[PDB]
Amino acid sequence: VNSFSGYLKLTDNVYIKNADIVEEAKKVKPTVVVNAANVYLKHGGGVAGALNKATNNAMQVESDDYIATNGPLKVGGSCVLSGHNLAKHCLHVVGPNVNKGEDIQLLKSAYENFNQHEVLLAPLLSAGIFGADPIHSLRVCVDTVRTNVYLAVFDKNLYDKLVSSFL
Ligand SMILES: O[C@@]1(CNc2ncnc3[nH]ccc23)CO[C@H]2C[C@@H]1C2
Ligand SMILES: [Cl-]
Repeated sequence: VNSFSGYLKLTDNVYIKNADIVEEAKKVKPTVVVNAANVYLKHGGGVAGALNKATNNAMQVESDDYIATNGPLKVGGSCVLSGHNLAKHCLHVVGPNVNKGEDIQLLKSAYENFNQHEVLLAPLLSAGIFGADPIHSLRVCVDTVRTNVYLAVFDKNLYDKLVSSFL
């Protein structure tokens, strides 16, 4: 039993809710919140820009030190950093950004990072400003993640389409 509330159960381990991941994180304080990161951990917009703003830019400061030490992530890769005031940990995961021409096949690799964590609050990878089809992202999520994932979908119209089209 965990403290996530109001989610529709898609599968044994995947749950979905129309919610602002920032507000969800501030309520639940999950062990792990997933960020829709880019390889540079430049949290300018989308989910990343919103999560960073909620940390008063502390996420960006920590991220810049991480990059200065380790260099960029790989597309499909991840790193674990602090969750600041939002969660214990933030798993920064880089899905392919279609608006950059990155291979959508890397989306499965991106979701595989979730399997290293028993429970996660997460957005759909590569959705929104990363330019992938969110229906496809949900399908890859369900077919790849085996741990318990609670998906927050900000757009209510998108949330309804994801549920009504789910196979
Ligand atoms: O859910 C999407 C990804 N962006 C987010 N998801 C959850 N909480 C969020 N908080 C801020 C941004 C944000 C996927 O497609 C459309 C609907 C949005 C963009
Ligand atoms: Cl977005």
